[PDB]
Amino acid sequence: SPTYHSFFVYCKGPCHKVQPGKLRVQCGTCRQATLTLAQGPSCWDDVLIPNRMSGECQSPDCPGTRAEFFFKCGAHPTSDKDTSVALNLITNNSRSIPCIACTDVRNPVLVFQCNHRHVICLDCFHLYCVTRLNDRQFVHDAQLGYSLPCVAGCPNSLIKELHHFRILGEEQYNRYQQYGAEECVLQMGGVLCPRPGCGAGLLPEQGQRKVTCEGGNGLGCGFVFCRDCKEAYHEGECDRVDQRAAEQARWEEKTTKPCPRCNVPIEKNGGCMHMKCPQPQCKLEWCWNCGCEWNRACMGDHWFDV
Ligand SMILES: [Zn+2]
Ligand SMILES: [Zn+2]
Ligand SMILES: [Zn+2]
Ligand SMILES: [Zn+2]
Ligand SMILES: [Zn+2]
Ligand SMILES: [Zn+2]
Ligand SMILES: [Zn+2]
Ligand SMILES: [Zn+2]
Repeated sequence: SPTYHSFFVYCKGPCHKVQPGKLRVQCGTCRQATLTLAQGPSCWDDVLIPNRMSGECQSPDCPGTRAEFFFKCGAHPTSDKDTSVALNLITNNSRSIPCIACTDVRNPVLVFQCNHRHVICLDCFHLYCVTRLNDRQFVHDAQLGYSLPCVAGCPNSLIKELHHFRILGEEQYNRYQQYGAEECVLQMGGVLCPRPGCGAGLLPEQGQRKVTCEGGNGLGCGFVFCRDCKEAYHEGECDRVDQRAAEQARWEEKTTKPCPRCNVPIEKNGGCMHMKCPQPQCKLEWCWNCGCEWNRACMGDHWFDV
C-alpha cells in the first residue's frame, strides 16, 4: 500500500513546493510534544482554530491543557521547529471525483468552499491562477487581500487561506504578492514598464508623455517610452466551465467495519481515524483506514480524514 496522505503543506525549503505533510500537536503552554488528547482531531476546524481542543500535558510540572497543532513537510527529516503552513483546501481524492476542467481523476485535489464544493486538480488550479493573474482579474477583498473564487464562478467561494497561492511557484507567487502594489500604481495614474521582463511600477510626472523606467532605490531598466502607446519614445504622434464537468466535479457525490482483532463491528465516529474497540476482551486501538494497530505514522499521515 502507498501512504495515505490527508494533509498537504507548502514547504519553504528545501522543497519549495507543495508536499504531503505530517500533523503534530504540542502543549500550548510549554511547547513540548507531551500533550495527550482525550480524543483526537476529526476535522480541519479542530486543528486550525486556536484552543478548539484540549488535553493534559504529561510534562513534569506543567499545567498546560491547550492543544496546539502544527504541520511539517513530509519529504525529509524536519525539526519540530520547522513548521509549514497547511493548505487546508487540498484534499485526498478518496472519492475519485473528476476534475472540473480536464475531467481527469487525480490526487490530491483542491476543493472549494462554495455550496456545491467543486473539485479541481492542482495542475488545473495552477492554470486558473496564472491566467487570472495575467489578465489581472483577481478579486479584491475587504482588507483580506487578493483571492480567487471557485472556477465555476460560484458565490461565497473566495479562498480565505492566501497561502494556497504558493502552489503557483516562487515566480508567480511573487507577482501575486505584488498584485496590490501594481493595482495601486495604476490607480494613482501611474504606468507599468512595457518591457515584459521588467514591468516596473512607475509614477512619472502627471501629464508627462516621455517616461523613463527608473525609480526608488535603483529600481528601473532604463527603457524610455511613450506613455500613450507604450512603444519606445517617439518625437511625433501615436498611431469558462463545462456544465456537465461541473456537475461531475462535486465533492458530495463504509460506515461500519469489523474490529480487526475481535471482529465486533464499530461505527465511524467522526473523521478521526483513531478507533478504540469498546469490547473488554479486546480493547484494540486501530486505524480506520489501514486496519493496523494505532501508531504515530498514522497520526502524522492521517489523524483524521476528509
Ligand atoms: Zn520539504
Ligand atoms: Zn506543557
Ligand atoms: Zn464552485
Ligand atoms: Zn484538472
Ligand atoms: Zn523597465
Ligand atoms: Zn506614442
Ligand atoms: Zn476488538
Ligand atoms: Zn493509517
